[PDB]
Amino acid sequence: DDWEIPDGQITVGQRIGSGSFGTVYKGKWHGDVAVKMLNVTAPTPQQLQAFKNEVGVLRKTRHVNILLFMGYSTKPQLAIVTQWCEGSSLYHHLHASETKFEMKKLIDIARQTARGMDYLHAKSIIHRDLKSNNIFLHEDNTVKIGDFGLATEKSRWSGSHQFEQLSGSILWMAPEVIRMQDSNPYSFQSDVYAFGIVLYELMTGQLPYSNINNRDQIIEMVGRGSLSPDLSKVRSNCPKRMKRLMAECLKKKRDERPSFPRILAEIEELAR
Amino acid sequence: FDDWEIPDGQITVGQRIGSGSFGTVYKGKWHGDVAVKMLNVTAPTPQQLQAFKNEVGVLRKTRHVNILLFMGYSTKPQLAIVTQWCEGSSLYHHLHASETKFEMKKLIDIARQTARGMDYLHAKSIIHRDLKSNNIFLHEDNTVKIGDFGLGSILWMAPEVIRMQDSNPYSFQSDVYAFGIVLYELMTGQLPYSNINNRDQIIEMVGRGSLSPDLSKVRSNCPKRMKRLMAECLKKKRDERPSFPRILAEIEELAREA
Ligand SMILES: Nc1nccc(-c2sc([C@@H]3COCCN3)nc2-c2cccc(NS(=O)(=O)c3cc(F)ccc3F)c2F)n1
Ligand SMILES: Nc1nccc(-c2sc([C@@H]3COCCN3)nc2-c2cccc(NS(=O)(=O)c3cc(F)ccc3F)c2F)n1
Repeated sequence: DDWEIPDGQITVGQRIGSGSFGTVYKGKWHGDVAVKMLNVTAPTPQQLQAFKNEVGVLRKTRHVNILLFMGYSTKPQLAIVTQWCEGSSLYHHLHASETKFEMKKLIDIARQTARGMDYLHAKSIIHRDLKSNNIFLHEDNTVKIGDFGLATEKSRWSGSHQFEQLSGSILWMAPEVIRMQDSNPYSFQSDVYAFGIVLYELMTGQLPYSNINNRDQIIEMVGRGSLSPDLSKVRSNCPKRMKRLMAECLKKKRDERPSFPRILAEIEELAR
Repeated sequence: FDDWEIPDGQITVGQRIGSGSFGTVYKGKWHGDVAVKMLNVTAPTPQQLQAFKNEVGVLRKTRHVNILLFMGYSTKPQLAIVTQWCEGSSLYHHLHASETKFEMKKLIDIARQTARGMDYLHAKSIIHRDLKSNNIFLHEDNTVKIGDFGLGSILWMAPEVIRMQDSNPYSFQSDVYAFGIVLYELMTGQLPYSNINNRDQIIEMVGRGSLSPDLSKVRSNCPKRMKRLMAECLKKKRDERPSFPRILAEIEELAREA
C-alpha cells in the first residue's frame, strides 16, 4: 500500500498491446512508463486480493535485467506501472527485423537474461513464460525480462479465477477432471528449459521445429520425448561451449537440467 | 452475427440475480421478461471481443426447448448476453432448499428433459463443462432449461509443461458423469458425500477413486433401471461411461412405465 500511485497522476497514452486480461499502454508519470491495465469493470474482493498478491511478487524484484516495477493502482481499474522500455522485444530483433546481431552481442544478451533469471530463482520466483517475446531490449542493449507467466496457484491471478468458477462445481466433477484441477508443471527447471530455447534462438537465429507446422505434433513429439531442437542449426561462430550449455538446459528429464547459478558462471566465463 | 445485437437503450435492467467476477445476471425487460448476463469488462480489447463473438457463436447454434434460449447480445452500455427469463427456481433449489418432493414421476421427467437437452448439445459437439442442478432452471416448474456453460509459447515449454497443453479433462464423458451426479440428487434428493463435508478430502478421494456417491441412498420407489443408469454414468473410468444417445433412449423407455 506503500507503492499505490494516486490517481490523476498518470496520463495514459497510446495502447501498445492487449490480451484476454486487459491492455498495456505507454504513459507519462515522472517520465515514461508502461501501464498494464486489468479492464475489469468492478473487480471482486477475491480479484483484488489476487492482484495484491501479484504486486506482492513484483515488489520483491530489484535488478537491472528485470523489468522495473514502479507502482500499482486499484482506484478506477486494476493497474501495474513499470518503467518504459525503448526499442523492441528480442523476438522482434531475431525474427522480424532486418538487422541481426553480432555473436558478441548475442552472448551478451544471453548473459544478461541469465543474470535476471538467476536473480529471480535466488528470490524463489519462477517466471513460467520466459520467451524471446518477453525479453525487452531497452535502448537495444539492456535485457529487461518481463511478462511473467500466469501462476496456477489458488493465491495468484489465474488460479483465483480457476478456483472461483469451479469452487461450487466439484461435487459434479468426473475424477479425471478433478485430478487435472491442481496440476502445476512449472519449476525452476522448467524456467531453465525455456532459457535453453531462448539460447537456441540467439545461437541459430530461428525458432525451434521450424519444419513442424502443426501445434499438435510438436505437443505430442516434444511431450512424448522424441523431439528436441536441431542443434546443427547453430551458427558457425557459436562457441562449442555455448552449444554444450544449450543441450544441458534442454534435457528432456526435468531434474537433469542445470541450475541458474551454474548456468550464469558458464556464460560469463565463456564470454571472455 | 450482426443480426442478433440489441442496440443501446432497448433493454431495461431490473433486479440483480447473481454476481461473480466474470459477470452478473439481471432480470430485464425486452419484448417481455429476459435475463441479462453482464460481463465484467470495460471497453473490451480486440482479443476479448473475438473471444466474445466466438462464444456467442456457440450460443447461436442452440435451438432446443430444454436449452436456455439465446435471444441476443449487446456491446453497449456493456457486453451482455440476453436470454429468455425462466419462471421459478433452479433444480438445486427444489431438491435441496424446498423439499418440494417431486413425486418420482416428475423426478424422472426432469431427468428425461435434462438428458434431452444434453443429447442435443452433444449432437452439436458442445461440451457443457459445468452441468449441475444449480445450472438447470425449472421454468414454470415444468420445463428444464440447461444454462451456464463453462470455459503461443509451446516452443518454450519443457516436455513436462507441454504435456499439460495436451490434456483437457473436459469431454462428452465428463458431462455424462456430471449428469450421473444430477441423477443421484434426483433419486436420493441429496448431494453426494453429505457425510464428509471437506472439499480437499473429496477432491483427493474422488480424484483417486476411493470415494464414490453412496448409491445406498437412492429412494425405494426409484426404478432400479435408472439406478443402474446412474451407476453407469458414474463409472470412474471415463470410457466405461455411456453416451447421451443411449442415456436418453434408455431413460425414455422406462418413462413409458408410468
Ligand atoms: N515498452 C514497454 N515497456 C515496458 C513494458 C512493455 C510491455 S509490451 C508487452 C506485450 C506487448 O504485446 C502486447 C502486450 N504485451 N508487455 C509489456 C508490459 C507492461 C507491464 C508489465 C509487463 N509484465 S509484468 O509481469 O506485468 C511485470 C510488472 C512489473 F511491475 C515488473 C516486472 C514485470 F515483468 C509487461 F510485459 N513495453
Ligand atoms: N430466472 C433466470 N432465467 C434465465 C437465466 C437465469 C440465470 S440465474 C443464473 C445464476 C444463478 O446463480 C447466481 C446468478 N447466476 N444464471 C442465469 C443465466 C443468465 C444468462 C445466461 C446463462 N447461461 S449462459 O451460458 O450464458 C447461456 C446463454 C445463452 F444465450 C443461451 C443459453 C445459455 F446457457 C445463465 F445461466 N435466471
